[PDB]
Amino acid sequence: APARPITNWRSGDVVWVTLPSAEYAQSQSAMGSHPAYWSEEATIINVATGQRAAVSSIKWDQVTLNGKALHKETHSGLVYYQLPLMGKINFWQQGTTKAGYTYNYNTTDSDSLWVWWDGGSKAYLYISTYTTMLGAGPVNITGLGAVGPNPV
Amino acid sequence: APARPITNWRSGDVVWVTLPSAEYAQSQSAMGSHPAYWSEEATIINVATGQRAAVSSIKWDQVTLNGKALHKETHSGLVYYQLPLMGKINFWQQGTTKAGYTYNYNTTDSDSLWVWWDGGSKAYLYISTYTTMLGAGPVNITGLGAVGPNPV
Amino acid sequence: QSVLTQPPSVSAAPGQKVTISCSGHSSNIANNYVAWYQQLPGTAPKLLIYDNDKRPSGIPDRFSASKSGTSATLGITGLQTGDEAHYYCETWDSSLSLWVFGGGTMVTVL
Amino acid sequence: QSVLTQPPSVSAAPGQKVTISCSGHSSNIANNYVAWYQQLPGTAPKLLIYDNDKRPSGIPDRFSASKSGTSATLGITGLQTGDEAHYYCETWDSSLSLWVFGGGTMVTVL
Amino acid sequence: QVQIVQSGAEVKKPGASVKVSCTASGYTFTRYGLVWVRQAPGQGLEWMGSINTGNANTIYSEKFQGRVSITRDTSASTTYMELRSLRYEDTAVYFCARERGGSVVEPAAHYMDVWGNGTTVSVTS
Amino acid sequence: QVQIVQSGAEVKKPGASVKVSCTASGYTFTRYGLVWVRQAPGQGLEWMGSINTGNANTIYSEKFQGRVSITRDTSASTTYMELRSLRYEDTAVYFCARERGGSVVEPAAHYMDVWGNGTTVSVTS
Repeated sequence: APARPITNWRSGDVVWVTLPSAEYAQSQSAMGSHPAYWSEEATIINVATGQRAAVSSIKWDQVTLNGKALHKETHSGLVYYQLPLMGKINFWQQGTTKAGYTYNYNTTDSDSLWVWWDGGSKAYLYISTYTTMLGAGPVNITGLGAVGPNPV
Repeated sequence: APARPITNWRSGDVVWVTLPSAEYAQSQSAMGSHPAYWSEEATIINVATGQRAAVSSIKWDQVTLNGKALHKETHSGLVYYQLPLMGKINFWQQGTTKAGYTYNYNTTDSDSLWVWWDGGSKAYLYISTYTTMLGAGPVNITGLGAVGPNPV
Repeated sequence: QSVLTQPPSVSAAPGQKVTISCSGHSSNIANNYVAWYQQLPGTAPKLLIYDNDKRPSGIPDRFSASKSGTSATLGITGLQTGDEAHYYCETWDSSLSLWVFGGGTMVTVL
Repeated sequence: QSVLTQPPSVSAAPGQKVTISCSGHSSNIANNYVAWYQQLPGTAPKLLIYDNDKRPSGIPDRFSASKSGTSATLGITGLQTGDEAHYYCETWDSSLSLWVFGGGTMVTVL
Repeated sequence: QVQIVQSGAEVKKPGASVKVSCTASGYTFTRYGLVWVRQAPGQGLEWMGSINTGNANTIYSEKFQGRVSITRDTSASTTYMELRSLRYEDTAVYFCARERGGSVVEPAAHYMDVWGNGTTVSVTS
Repeated sequence: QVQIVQSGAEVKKPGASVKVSCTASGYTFTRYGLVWVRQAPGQGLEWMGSINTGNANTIYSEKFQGRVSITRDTSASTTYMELRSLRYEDTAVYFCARERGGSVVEPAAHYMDVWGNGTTVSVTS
């Protein structure tokens, strides 16, 4: 029996994301019109099981958290997906110590990984950011989070 | 051949820490006289390899990062150990979505895991915090970080 | 003129439930954690509740508390006669930078 | 009266090196990222450097830049004759809320 | 591919209302922002104001008390710049460029990778 | 185990300098902080000021312009509270308690888990 497929997620799993050549967005609808760092060709890693795939190769309509389909949020007529995760999402410049902070850096609310997916091989992965602390982009960014509760 | 022992650490490894009944410290010397959340009986987990142990059961003088001994820093005549990690450290209330933020929440510098160890079975694990956003304590706190560069 | 206004006194029948209120002013309880103390007549205050819902190891399960919005609430489910004491709520205030106490509430079993 | 003062002109022999300086005032460069542009005579400005050291895909490796303290530095290693252009440094200023430009620097191969 | 085309050259009088337009093609109009920079005959680059092609958000230079308005037309994929009460100082080449970044919070980063060839505005008599 | 013992009762006059001592045993003195609270005969609890037993940091209440000084003695494991220019209002039982937490940044949390039995100070004639 193979390992748990990357489409299968459980709360408390560790998610590793790489965002190559990520670029800054001034406003992101799935983040409540707040800044984001997003990548054309990001990659997602489940650290516990060692399974991984490119985000653009993932059929986000059939991705499960705790056995339940992922929350879908439609803003601007675009389907966005929400991978919740306990605590804030920590991201840094790839291979270097310089670090970014999310928009709600000063509060107690957590964050979630957002994916825009077109039915097909085109997905964008969105990470909450407060400003251009890592620059305007393109810039390689690595992020780390721990999968959180199934949203209600 | 058994798995890589928990005493063995590599840059880019994912570290999972549980801080049971953690309490607030106004000033931590290893953090430059800055607040911390620390636990009597914390537990450390290497997420990639699935090895773990209680921090109090670890001989911190023989813990290696990238094959070299861990950095030691003596403030107030007490030996402190530093486990560096890329980016800031994520910590939150255990089993719940409420999240904490570190002292340098607003800046680009990363964080590290500090352990005070008495030669024997007594170790305290220290996590950077800005204020009592999770309370005064005791409070169960789970943390997550990605092991960073070997300090010079 | 206490900032954290409390009812002066509350009562309930033996074995009934009582609730103690503690109103804030959006600088006291809205943002900061609240602690609860009880003072028996002619004695030192005792810790009951910390961090808005947490009990020290010696306090039984009858006492529970929570904070919502501007006010915080203390309650006792099961009112033994040995609870004739004053109860106080404490939190920090930023406008006047103090650890302000509540005014006190005398619960009587009658 | 440009906020980001630059040398008016620099020169080097063909194949030599030139460094272009760009002084700030600690509200411009010390905190924010800096971009570099070059403008050939009678034409549109062109992107050279962004994010204080990054090159767009069409710029060769001769152009390198870095920023330290209040000043940012642009350099060209190998000065071909087809580099007779003005060079500008740009960053945000918080005191005067603007995207201030550098004053310009005309490099001449002579 | 990516291109930005501006209007033609304009000659005006002391006191007027010039409107210069910039049409962009080859990319998603709302994905990026647009800037407006003027350059006098002998002078450097002077930032005038930016636009948000998605939310019509605008910032301006404080050099002009109020004389500048930047407007977008998403359907026509073009931006418009307006200047008012012209004197013999608005005589400059006006550049429209594509914005990458654009934050004004103190760790701010923003550059212009695609430029227009500019429009020459003259204020004479 | 954990205990806090205070000095005996004091009777003073209008204008005086009371010094009340609180000695704590059974735990690391510098691990926690110490608080000082007064309670009038008929009244509630009034916070007076806190000490940081490790680095002697001190915060007070603004109710007194300047009349209160809290001092620690790590070697003797005791804290000292001083009051000055007494009037017939410092008549209270003065409590010393152990502090858990102690931040004054807006998400602030702090409580007192071990209390002293108090010292009665009187201002009469």
